[PDB]
Amino acid sequence: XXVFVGGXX
Amino acid sequence: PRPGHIAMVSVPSRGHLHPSLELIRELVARGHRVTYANDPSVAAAVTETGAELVPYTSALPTDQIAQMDVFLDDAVGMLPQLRAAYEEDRPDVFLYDVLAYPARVLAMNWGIPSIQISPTWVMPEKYRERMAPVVEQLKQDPRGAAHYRRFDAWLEDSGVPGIDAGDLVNLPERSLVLVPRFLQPDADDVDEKRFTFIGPCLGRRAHQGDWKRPAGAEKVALVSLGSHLTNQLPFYETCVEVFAALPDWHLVLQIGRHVDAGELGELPPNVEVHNWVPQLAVLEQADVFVTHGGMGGIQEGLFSGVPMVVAPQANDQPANAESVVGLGIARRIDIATVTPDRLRAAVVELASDPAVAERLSGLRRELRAHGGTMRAADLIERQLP
Repeated sequence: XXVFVGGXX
Repeated sequence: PRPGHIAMVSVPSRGHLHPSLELIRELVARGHRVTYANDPSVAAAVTETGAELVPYTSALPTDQIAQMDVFLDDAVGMLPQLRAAYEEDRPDVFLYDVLAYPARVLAMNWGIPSIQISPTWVMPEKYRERMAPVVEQLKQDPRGAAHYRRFDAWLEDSGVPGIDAGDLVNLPERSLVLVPRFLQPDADDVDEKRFTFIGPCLGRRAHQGDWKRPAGAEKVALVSLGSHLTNQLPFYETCVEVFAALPDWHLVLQIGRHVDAGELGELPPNVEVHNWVPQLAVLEQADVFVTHGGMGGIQEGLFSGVPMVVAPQANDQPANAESVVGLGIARRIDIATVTPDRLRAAVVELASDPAVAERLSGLRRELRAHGGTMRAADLIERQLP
């Protein structure tokens, strides 16, 4: 997700 | 065990193909029937593995919410294609890359076990809480709130309403993490009942040509920012500026397929420039390696025992830069603000430090000890009937 968002893409 | 049908699913994005090729090749070599679902654009890599290519059309190819919408589009498109391909040919187990999580939804529908294949470090159920403010702020945006609603609707429409959109994707039932534990941030919070640190899955040298150190060059440096968007000519000019005035050193500068524009007058005799190089061959003779810090390059540096100067940019890279620096085998720089003396100091100091060389030898022994291809294949076979 860009930076790794973890709670989604 | 008995033969059995193993289905691998991945995506055409470049960081999601190479990590598992040797694993798939090993499963094929063990006599199993392996099918590999991926976009036809990577049919060469899939078929070279020996698995049966199962083609599906990927939706993966300038905004953060838009990037999430592209991924959700790919998930919505992938699942019916996977369902159609495997409806009458259901596998004994589904193996899926992190971005191929619709295969898990399919596995849940059919009561088939699934195993995630992660090409980089995972986000433990403690990493996610630190990101909870970012997620909530995204949900305040109408675009973000619309995205998470569509995601939840896709889960409900696909027959998995009981699972959260985060847990699906980032909390797999079983996961093979293709990195060593020392490259996983916060390895403490990773439940190893669920995630197994395998390290890289290797299977003998890839060849691709041999590279011999030019006679008269005492030290060799490789500069390769191998994260697709290698569009930094000003940094490349700093690198030649550094290694020109750095005799006894030979620079191998890999600029990427997108450039080769405006080099020098034939370049200093120190520098040799390529659009692509046999990276493992050059690292065999390298004394330092300058990379973005992608997981592929870092593991290749570790395997070759080559110290690294890391210039993180993309989402994965900042943590990877921290890990190798924390291991005492790397120096971190910023391409925007790096100086010719600053870049040169990291290069010359890293290559000459004997303690750095000793730590690399230790990391090489630690690296192989995670089990690699054979352990990953053995764990997958435990899921077969």
